[PDB]
Amino acid sequence: EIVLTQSPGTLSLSPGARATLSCRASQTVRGNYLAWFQQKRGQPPRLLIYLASNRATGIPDRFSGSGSGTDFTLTISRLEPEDFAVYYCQQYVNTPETFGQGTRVEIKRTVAAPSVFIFPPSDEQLKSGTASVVCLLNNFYPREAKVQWKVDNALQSGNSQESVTEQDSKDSTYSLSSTLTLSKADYEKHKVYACEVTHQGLSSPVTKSFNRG
Amino acid sequence: QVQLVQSGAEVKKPGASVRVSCKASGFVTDYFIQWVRQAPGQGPEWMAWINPHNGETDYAPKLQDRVTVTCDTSTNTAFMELSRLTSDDTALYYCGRSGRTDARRAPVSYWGQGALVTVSSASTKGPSVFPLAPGTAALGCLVKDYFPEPVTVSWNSGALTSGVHTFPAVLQSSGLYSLSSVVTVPSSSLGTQTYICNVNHKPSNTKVDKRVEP
Repeated sequence: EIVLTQSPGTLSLSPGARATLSCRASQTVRGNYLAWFQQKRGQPPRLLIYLASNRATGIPDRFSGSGSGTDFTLTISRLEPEDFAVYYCQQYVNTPETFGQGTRVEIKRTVAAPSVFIFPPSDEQLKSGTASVVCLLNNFYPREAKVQWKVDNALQSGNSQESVTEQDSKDSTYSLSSTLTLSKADYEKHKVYACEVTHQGLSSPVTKSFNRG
Repeated sequence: QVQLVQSGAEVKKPGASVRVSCKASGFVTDYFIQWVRQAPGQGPEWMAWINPHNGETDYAPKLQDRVTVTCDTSTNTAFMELSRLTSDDTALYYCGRSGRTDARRAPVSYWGQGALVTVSSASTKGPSVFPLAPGTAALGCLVKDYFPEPVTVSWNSGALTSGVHTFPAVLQSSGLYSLSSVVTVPSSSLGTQTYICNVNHKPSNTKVDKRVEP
């Protein structure tokens, strides 16, 4: 197996900026059969570059592949807002025709603190014997954020899941939803339900709370 | 024009087999057909190529033993069979067209839309939709305990789009998915404007309209 290592994992740049993406092979890619793909949203990969330096049909000239051997580069000379996406390299000469792990290119913007909201479980859900408590972190940058659930100031662990939206196309922010799931039996044992949020835009972690009742 | 139309999404138990099709239209013995899969949140992974003009194949050694690719000239359709499935095989299964079978080697230039294969011991099951009750105010719907992906959420039948965040689903330890959809509105709007989230789970033919009250 030829292993392709892409770096960096994440590149945060301004539209208008130059982007350099690297792909290192664990051995010589014979014939320079190295391709670059772009992937956005929930779409299939789009071919940008073949044979390391050749632009695929209808690919704009701001995209540039170079290198040979074990050392390859995708340059985007001027980032348009449609170029913020994931980029995979792939060698297509040696079986198996391996992909790199991808470089994410995301819009660099100023720091924005999350707005935090907490949602108690509905009576509809409590009727069925489970309590889902939801914490919303809305419209923050950068993506790195931490949620800590607490129940009467006891730290929770192993009973929550979270997911993060894609970078918003209007304000370049992220949002995060965390759910704490308990049995109605365990929920009814405690009063104070709180999510504690750590983010670069907060001077200290902020906590949002309700009392069951 | 050039199209690769794939078969529909599938749910499989562990240990079962799946066969994905890739029906060519607009051109299938003229071009190499390739198979690439992509697990949710992961990168693409190359599986196989076939030369449909002589039936020659190449398979990823990891996932050889379990994978077979074939092509039926008469119906202009290529097939990927993957056997002894586990939840490690849950992915979007793409077919793709690369260069002509008589040309220099080329990468995949045209992609199918992909067939979502979900490998799970859960059964197909529509969601429970619970309100997330509310000067800007946040409100939402929690779309809990459905299988498999995907579900779609709109607000006020697509009248309300501004401020909406519909989050990626999480796979709960139950093997069932859960998703939230939220919207920020003016506080003054509450008790004047009705907010209804419209949930569609195509896989279970389930539509729920849930009104969210203060």
